[PDB]
Amino acid sequence: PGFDRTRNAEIGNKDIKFKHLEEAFTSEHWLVRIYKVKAPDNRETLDHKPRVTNIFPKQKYLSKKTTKRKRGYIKNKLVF
Amino acid sequence: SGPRTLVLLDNLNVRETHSLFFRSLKDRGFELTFKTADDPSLSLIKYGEFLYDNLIIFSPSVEDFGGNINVETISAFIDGGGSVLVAASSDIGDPLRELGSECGIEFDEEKTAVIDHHNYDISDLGQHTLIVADTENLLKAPTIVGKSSLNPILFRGVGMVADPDNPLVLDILTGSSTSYSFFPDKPITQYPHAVGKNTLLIAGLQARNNARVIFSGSLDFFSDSFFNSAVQKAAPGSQRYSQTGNYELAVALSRWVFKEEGVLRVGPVSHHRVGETAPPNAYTVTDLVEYSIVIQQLSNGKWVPFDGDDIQLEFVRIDPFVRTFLKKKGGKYSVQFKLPDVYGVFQFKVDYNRLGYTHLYSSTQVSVRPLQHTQYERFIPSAYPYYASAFSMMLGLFIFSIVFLHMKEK
Repeated sequence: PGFDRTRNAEIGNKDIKFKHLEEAFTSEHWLVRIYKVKAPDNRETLDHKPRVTNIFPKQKYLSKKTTKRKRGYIKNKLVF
Repeated sequence: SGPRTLVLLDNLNVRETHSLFFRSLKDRGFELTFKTADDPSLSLIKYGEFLYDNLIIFSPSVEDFGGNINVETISAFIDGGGSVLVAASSDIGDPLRELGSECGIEFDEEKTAVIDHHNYDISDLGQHTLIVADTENLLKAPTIVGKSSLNPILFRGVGMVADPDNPLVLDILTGSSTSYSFFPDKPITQYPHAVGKNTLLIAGLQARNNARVIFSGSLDFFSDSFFNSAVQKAAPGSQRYSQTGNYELAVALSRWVFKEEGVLRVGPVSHHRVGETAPPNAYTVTDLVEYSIVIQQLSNGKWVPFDGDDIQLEFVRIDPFVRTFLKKKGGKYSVQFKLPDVYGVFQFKVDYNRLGYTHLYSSTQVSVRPLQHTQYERFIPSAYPYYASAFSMMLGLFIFSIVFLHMKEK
């Protein structure tokens, strides 16, 4: 699947993703590739998942959403 | 930002018990639409339009918003130019925590509260969960929290923390000196999250696109009972105050987030040589240059000229060669100076960044070319010999000719 016709050797890193670049143009035989340098990060994010302790069970909720049933869930909602 | 606003309610009766805030908000001139957080007809973009210019979340304890309100959708909404306000009580729910983690502010656990044992109001449930925050530990920027003096405020919410070396985040209201955030029922085993004066109560963000976001961390801060209560710490001898001073702070916060109090705008810039009126192409080296910019501030509903004591101009190539203070004349900040000896492509960066104001940034590119071959100094006095010499020999040659061809032998 991945093969370099010059360096007759299969590439080791099949999947690569960019963080500050994006592909702008790529010629027909992939001879010349032009990338676009994006704008700086809109806002900073946390490097880690927010704090989760083991004192109370997490009990993560399940998606429960189709392309037909688009209705969310609220814990503190008065039932009818 | 436009006046249309969306309110995400929790039980649809919350509007009744938050009536005062919304009546004020409408009186300022916003169009409020109240929906329930789980509503199938709920959406922000429709064919890339952003049909709601402001967003307000007063629905803590949500796990999935109704419709296509993801957390990536609200993130794209903040990246588009909108301004959100989110309030969260002691039942957080996952997507509010995740929105906080997207902006850079980390909420605490879902069952935690800002517990303080020295600053609890008399009107408490015996858990000391209600926390009376003083007006001392505030941000001290009059664009955000208003000009007047405020009475001690009331708070009942989850304590968040923000990165100390974070350039974008703000801290509108930190906790007290002894307040800690941990489960009120369970004993303290781990190190509690945000244990001291780094407990944040109200925390704001001013993004790179100038999108104002406020995390309030307590819904009851905006309530109708806390606008009209009476506050006094339960420590003996403490004074009793008639009004909680919560209303003025809430109004100032609401005005800041929805682009009404502190806004700056950059008008037309103009550079030209001293004595001319049109910008030349390719200034020469060491040429008098005049730079003029107009900055406007949104006062009430109209744009007025800006006061602006400290505003700096940078003339950069890769790193600044000249930095000067712009000076006000007429209605524009204008400065005249000289171009340095180095030739190249130089650009003017006027970047005004302040605590509370918007981020102003205007950079214009200009090329400083060296002297032409005609603009070199000529007929200098120091070289009057050499000139002489050359011409002397010319004269000599001519004389020589008249004496070399018509010479008479003897």
